[PDB]
Amino acid sequence: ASVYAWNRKRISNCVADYSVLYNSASFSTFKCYGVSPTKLNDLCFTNVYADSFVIRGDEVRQIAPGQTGKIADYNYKLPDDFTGCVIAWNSNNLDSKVGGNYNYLYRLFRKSNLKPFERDISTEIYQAGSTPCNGVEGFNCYFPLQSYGFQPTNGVGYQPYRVVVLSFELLHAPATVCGPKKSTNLVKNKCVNFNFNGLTGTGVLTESNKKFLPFQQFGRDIADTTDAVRDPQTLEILDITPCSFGGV
Amino acid sequence: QVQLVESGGGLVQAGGSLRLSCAASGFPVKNFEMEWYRKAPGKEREWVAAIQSGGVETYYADSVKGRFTISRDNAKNTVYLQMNSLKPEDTAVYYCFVYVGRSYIGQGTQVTVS
Amino acid sequence: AYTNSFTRGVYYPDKVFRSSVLHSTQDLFLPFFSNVTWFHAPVLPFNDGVYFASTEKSNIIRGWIFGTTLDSKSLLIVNNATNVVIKVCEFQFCNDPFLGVTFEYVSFKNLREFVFKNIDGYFKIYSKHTPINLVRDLPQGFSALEPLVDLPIGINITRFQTLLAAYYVGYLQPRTFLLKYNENGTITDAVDCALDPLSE
Ligand SMILES: *[C@@H]1O[C@H](CO)[C@@H](O[C@@H]2O[C@H](CO)[C@@H](O[C@@H]3O[C@H](CO)[C@@H](O)[C@H](O)[C@@H]3O)[C@H](O)[C@H]2NC(C)=O)[C@H](O)[C@H]1NC(C)=O
Repeated sequence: ASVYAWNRKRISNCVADYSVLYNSASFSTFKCYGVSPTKLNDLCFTNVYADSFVIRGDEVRQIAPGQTGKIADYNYKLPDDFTGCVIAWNSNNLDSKVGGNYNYLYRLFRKSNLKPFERDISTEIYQAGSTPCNGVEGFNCYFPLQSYGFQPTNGVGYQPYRVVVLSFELLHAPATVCGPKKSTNLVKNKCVNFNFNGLTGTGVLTESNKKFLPFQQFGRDIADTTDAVRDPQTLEILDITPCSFGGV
Repeated sequence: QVQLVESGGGLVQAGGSLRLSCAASGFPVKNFEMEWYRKAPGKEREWVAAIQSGGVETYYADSVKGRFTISRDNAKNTVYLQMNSLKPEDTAVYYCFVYVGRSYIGQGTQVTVS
Repeated sequence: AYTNSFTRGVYYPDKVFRSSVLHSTQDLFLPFFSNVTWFHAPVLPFNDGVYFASTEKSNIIRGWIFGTTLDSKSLLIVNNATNVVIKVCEFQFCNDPFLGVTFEYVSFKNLREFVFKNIDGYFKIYSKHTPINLVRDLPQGFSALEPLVDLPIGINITRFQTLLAAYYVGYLQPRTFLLKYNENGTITDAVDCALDPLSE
């Protein structure tokens, strides 16, 4: 998508793994604000709306929480205390045709400053003098749709860094897309601590002899001590016994 | 506060040479990237040459490599644009560009090659 | 119209297996021997929860809409021929709303009763199947409603409206139950504590 039409796409209820993105051998000036880039995959947060653009890479450092300029004035603005990540990396081989890739024209003029996270779309030309333009372009019309010069012989500051906006907001909203959570193997017949799917604790973990309905995840008994669990990757039912203790 | 003007235009024939300039005020060109764009009749605006802000690497587009040369002077705060080996495809209106806070577009110069 | 709800509206409050114990709890519950609003086919309010106990031979009723204003100002929980569409979308209905014969999910001789519950931003889906035959009213049998799905919206829903051979609507308010779990892990009997002093 372009800067006039970067959509607020609601990709939800799936997983977008980020650990394959760090080993892409491509990322240049990636900076995840608020939270660290390392723990993006284990802990997640709601409002997982996504955006994309190839911004011209001369002023990537103008995009920051509380930093204005040209890109932060007329393209896309970040508010103070940003939770989320914008990842900038080059796109030299594919977003560069011969003779200039003029498939992404961009807004050069707006009357006011852009609101943070505002997708701006308009047709009308800039108002800078007092005389209105008659449709025919004159000396004070100032046609906002300028062309990025995207040629293969441009340098690294002139070539577009591709940016994706995985914006993170807080609402009364479902946390729909999170990263992957790794799992180890299963230990049996051992006084051991466990980290199952939601529930952790200590005990001796055995094979079962009971059965469940297809909707329970674990089970308790009289006076509510947890003595059962279901494992999620094996489709089996697993029992809990307390560890060996007593007096001497 | 940034004012850009263009000078050094004229009319040449096939096989001529010319020299353009862009005098600047209010910003240093050794801290920002200077670019040049042209505008031919019947065509859209396209980039000609640029100098990076470090001043080390200069770049030219696909049809204008090997013949054109852009150079800068830090003391006069003016960037010079050299024409060599001119063809009638280069008949255009030339502008200099910089992004210092906002973008500033000059009045341009006229270069006619025939 | 109104009719008596003999022993209906019980559900598992959580996903915890319990064997042969008489667990007691208090939650948002349908009272035993209450009167539901029977309609024979209608905006209905939503105080805290609804017990929905419709029967139809083919389920011509497929959609019912939650919201505060029920217009473009908010769920549309609708079924179709092979799927269901649920989404929170500000939408519309005309002066004669009917079906012409932020989520996605893929799904008389029938009695498909459901109960809906409202706490802590969460809305939960409970159901049973009931293959027995009675055309007059809701029957004398007993059934416990198992959970299906949970999803947060954080919206204070005030009323609803169903769309399309009858449906039954009752309401939920907190009292205390006793549940009779069996060996196989299902609820076989229930006691409303505040019904009569024998049950107290
Ligand atoms: C969660 O993931 C695990 C692993 O991806 C799934 O376990 C897999 O289950 C299938 C069916 O039970 C196994 O296929 C069978 O394998 C046996 C011998 O291994 C073979 O005799 C059969 O002919 C058949 O191919 C599969 O091997 C097993 N994978 C692993 C790595 O253990 C599990 O089903 C997933 N759970 C859900 C709910 O999808």
